[PDB]
Amino acid sequence: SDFDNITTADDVFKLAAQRTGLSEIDSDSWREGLALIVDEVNTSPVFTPFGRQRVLDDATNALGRRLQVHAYIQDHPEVLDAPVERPLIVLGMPRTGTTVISYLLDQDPARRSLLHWQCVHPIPPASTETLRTDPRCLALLDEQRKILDAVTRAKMPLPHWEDADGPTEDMFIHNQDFKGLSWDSFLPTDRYARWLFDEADMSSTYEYQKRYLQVLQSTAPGSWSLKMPSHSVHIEALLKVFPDARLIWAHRDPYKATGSLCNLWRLPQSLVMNTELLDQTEMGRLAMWQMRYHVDRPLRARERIGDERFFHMYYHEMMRDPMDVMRRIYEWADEPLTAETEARMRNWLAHHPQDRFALNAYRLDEYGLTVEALQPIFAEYLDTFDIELEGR
Ligand SMILES: CCCCCCCCCCCCCCCC(=O)O
Repeated sequence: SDFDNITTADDVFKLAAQRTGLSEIDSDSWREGLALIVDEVNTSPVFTPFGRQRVLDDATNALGRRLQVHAYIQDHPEVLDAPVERPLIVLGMPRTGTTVISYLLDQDPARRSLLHWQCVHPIPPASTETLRTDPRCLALLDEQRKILDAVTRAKMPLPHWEDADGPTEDMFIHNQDFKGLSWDSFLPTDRYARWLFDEADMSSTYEYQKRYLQVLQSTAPGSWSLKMPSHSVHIEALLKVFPDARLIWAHRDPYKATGSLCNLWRLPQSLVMNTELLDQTEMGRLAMWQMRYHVDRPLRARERIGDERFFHMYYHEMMRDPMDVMRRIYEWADEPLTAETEARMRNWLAHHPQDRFALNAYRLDEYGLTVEALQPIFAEYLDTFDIELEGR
């Protein structure tokens, strides 16, 4: 299992087949994206020798999951017959501060959420009663606690999980088809991101997500609650696969979210790249380019299908009164918010105080941006949605 002889996407495949002990796969869709990633980790000089191995190791594990899910479905065709109806899906720009709602929806026992451990070890699926106590989940929690090296180091802002097994993004299902925006944050250039947004056919990916969800439902049934910012970008393919999707559009100051995006990228850049070869001023234009797709893709879809197909969740409303937003979400989704559930939601908020709404200078200077430069990108967006800014 070494990345010395990994030159092509097929080599990555062999390793994944080696590790998982499986060799059959559902299609060829995974190859195009993985080939772009591999070509870059091999050729780009910005990568640390370690960084290269890290990216290839993650790709291998991701592809291995794809292999594991395919073997399972073949042995359990019936899972494909059970529908995934009216999934609750949160989309929009990244850095909108949606974390709270994901956890609150997870408090409803009739609703299912995608937990991070299910994006690491999906097969075999667990029962509802054990979604948070399954040994694979516990093991993940323990080796997470088993990396708390007090070696005078802070950490690495991403202990993905929170409490015992929490909601995660569909991004970690999607990257298994190598058509997910997360891979781009591990790449020095924007070739992969431009391919993804302007060329990649996203159908294979969303079709894969549905199968994935059908496998998790088979042992732990319920109505799905999903999230992933770039669902906004790929909203057309999403609708194709989940035509009945109840879309929750998450909003927040676009200027703030943009600078926050650029900042978010620093962590993966520092984990696998020689940061001195990077230009943070150039990261600003990429973030700007990416944000444009995050607002226009869904804006066009909304113009076509109607505002009523969406629920608008504002960051400022989520801070001042989340419980109010929940009741309105439930009314809108026309579903009863039981007292038991409302209590769990309140109990969660009590134990998880949220950062008060505050206004500070965004300052995209650090990334070569200005509100004046971003204004045209979000002009329509800010004009159609009443967003409370956190500027100056
Ligand atoms: C817009 C993000 C949608 C997916 C949400 C799960 C995490 C994906 C990556 C988060 C950063 C999104 C912005 C682009 C980052 C990149 O270029 O990789």
